Amino acid sequence: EESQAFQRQLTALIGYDVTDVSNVHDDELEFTRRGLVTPRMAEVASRDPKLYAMHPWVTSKPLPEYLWKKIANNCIFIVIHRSTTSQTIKVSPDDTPGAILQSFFTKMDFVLRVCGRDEYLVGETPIKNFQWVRHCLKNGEEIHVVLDTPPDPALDEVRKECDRKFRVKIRGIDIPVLLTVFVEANIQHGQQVLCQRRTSPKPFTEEVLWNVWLEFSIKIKDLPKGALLNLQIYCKVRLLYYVNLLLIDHRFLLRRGEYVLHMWQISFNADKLTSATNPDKENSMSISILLDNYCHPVRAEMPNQLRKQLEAIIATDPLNPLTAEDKELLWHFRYESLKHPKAYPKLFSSVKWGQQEIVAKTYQLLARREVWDQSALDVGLTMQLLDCNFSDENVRAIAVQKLESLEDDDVLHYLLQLVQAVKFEPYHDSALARFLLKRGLRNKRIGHFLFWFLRSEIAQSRHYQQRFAVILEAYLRGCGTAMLHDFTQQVQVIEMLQKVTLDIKSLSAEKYDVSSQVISQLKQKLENLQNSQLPESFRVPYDPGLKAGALAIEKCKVMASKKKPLWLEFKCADPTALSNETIGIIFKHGDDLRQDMLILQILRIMESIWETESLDLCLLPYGCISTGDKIGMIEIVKDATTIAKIQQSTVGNTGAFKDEVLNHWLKEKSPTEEKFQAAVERFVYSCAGYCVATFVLGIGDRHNDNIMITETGNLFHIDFGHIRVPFVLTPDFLFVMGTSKTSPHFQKFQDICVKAYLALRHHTNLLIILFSMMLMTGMPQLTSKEDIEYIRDALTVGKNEEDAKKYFLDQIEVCRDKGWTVQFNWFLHLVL
Ligand SMILES: NS(=O)(=O)c1ccc(Nc2nccc(-c3cccc(C(=O)N4CCCCC4)c3)n2)cc1
Repeated sequence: EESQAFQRQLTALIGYDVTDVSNVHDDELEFTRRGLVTPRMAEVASRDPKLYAMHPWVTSKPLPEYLWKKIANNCIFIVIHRSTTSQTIKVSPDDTPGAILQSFFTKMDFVLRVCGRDEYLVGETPIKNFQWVRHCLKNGEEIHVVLDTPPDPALDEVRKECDRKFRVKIRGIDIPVLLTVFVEANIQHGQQVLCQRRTSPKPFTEEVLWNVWLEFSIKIKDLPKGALLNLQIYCKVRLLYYVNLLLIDHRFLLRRGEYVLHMWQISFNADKLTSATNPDKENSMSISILLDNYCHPVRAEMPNQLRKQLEAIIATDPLNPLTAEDKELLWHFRYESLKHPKAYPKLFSSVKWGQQEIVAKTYQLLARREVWDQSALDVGLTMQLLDCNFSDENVRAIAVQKLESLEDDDVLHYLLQLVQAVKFEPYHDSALARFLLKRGLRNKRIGHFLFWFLRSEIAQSRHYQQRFAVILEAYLRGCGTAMLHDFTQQVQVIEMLQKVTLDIKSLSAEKYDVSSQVISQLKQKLENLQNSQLPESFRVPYDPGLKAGALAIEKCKVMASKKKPLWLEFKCADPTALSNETIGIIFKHGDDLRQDMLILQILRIMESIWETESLDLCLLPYGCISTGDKIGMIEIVKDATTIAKIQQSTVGNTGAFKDEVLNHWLKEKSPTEEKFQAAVERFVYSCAGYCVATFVLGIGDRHNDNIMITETGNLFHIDFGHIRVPFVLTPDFLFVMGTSKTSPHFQKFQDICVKAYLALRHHTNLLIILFSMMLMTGMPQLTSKEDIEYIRDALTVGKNEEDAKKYFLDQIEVCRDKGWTVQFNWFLHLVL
């Protein structure tokens, strides 16, 4: 009974039971579980036991100019410790950890490990290329390391185990409880409706029947792999219910027989694409159908003017619509289009997918992919082939092929969007799902995040938990025994804190002030938790290098906000840690943290864009992971406060705002004038960073209670769930900058803003694809073409840089012209 016990262990880890068949009409999930064995085993056998155990976090990107500034000597200072003794050593930027190790004995079995972190500076890499080294250089910190024995790879031990038209009979529809109603049947492939048929409208009663065959113009031989039968109910004509059925199964068989499909009720989006059925069989709407159908499935140069029209089509942004003329030209000139990697999304949208001979021709075109294979990886371009507009296996596989060249550093930037893009896959087993599994199995940091990202979707997505649960098991069956124990300890702690979060929430109203009553109750529930249930220690989910110990209960509190988040603090479970600082984690219910995750990740990507142009915009995209429905954890950036709180420390709970208050607060919060000048510099940069980022994302218009600042001048926006001024640049921000006109700080700010804004515009398409993907996968509501179009207008598409500069400076002027108006209107709306 060891085998069942291990499965029982995996089930608690996943947050779902993969061995359950309650909501299946086929064996695709069992087939995927078997399908994923070999990809996992091939990777486990390939991984370096030593490098896997120490997981160096490295990049092959050049040191940015802004970071070379701190090395104007060509020397890097590393503090090598051993108990009370610690010696500073002079190192070259090109020096490898082994070279630093040898020269250490020259001055005075072992490996260098960061103080208070499961972070190792090891392998054939210049130290300047380790992330922690670059983290320290950016935040002027000393590079403190420890001399210790490497971890034992034995801990990572892996446990050994037909020419006729298509038709569908719509029998009827049934709901036990809930007007006119009708059914719409769609043959879909890439959100594209190849064929549509409707039934007659009828009164909406608990059981509505038709028994009418809906014959489609398309032949059974012409149905492409990944084609969906989309069944929708309409009740003003509003969509009310949907469900999908993959017409061709995982084994390439045409779907046959009677189907009783439990439908999703509407509350456009990735949830609308799911082939999963609503698991609630007692209350949901049902659709009964019958599938009868039987089957088993030297060029001429372009003229000067046509080539001009073709290139113009390829130059347009990703959300530019294709005319039938555009599609015809892209298709007729297939072979010329092939020489332009940027044409691939537009060219693949020109393929007549519901024609077997065209598909065959598309596959013919792909067989000779020298130009694609040789192209410089373009993540923006590659992500476009992994969205909702492409169901083709072969087209999606060529995009995955390009992601194979991404280094760990880059996989981490895109991991979240790549886990989400799995929602766009017609089948559970895919090249993308196999790529995600492989990379997670290859690297401990990717794997850690892959665990939490899948777990987040498994906990709350009825539409995708089944598929996502199968991928997580596949990752859990090869990560190793140490990681399996690691995850079990994080899961136990989060499970235990989620319950405490909910019970406290169930003791306090919306904004009804936090009293000693609920505070006593928190410290009581935490005491019972710690004494028995709380394990030894655990890795911090949004910071796997950090290890949290015992709860500092005396420091734990209930925050005064509508939602009642827990403020928790833990001792670092690592003796070698230089600081005597606790780990602060917020546990919250009430906000959809999935949206925040997506926003926070786009910010880290925006930081990476600015880095490739030697810019540091001082963003603070704090750790955040969604653990369930409206619940999750937030990294406490200690010694920070809300902009509204600074205003209320002087004038109280009034919209009556003052300008000098933030500047007063910063000077008052500074230990020396040197540090105060540094803080104004940090403010100018971080303000600019957030003004460009939030403007680009259409999340600029915000209430100051959702804008925070550190005692070190670092501004940072918070609470991104469920979201006039283009951005926040109020009189108090301007006063810190020396204006109330112009200023050397205000002019520096305008310059930083312009530089950052044009740096983002050089990655317009990448930003368009990440944004649309986010709107499609993160928002529970259905998305329109309008919502997606915002970012195109904000990125001043088809505009010169001088015009773009002119544009961003006008946005800065609107914030000056509006002053405190919008902030005051937010206070009247939200505070009252
Ligand atoms: N002095 S204080 O206002 O209690 C305070 C609050 C938070 C932090 N540190 C931090 N560092 C990163 C992200 C977030 C953060 C992000 C999103 C939401 C919240 C939040 O739930 N509150 C509600 C209560 C007031 C503030 C916002 C906090 N906080 C530091 C101090």
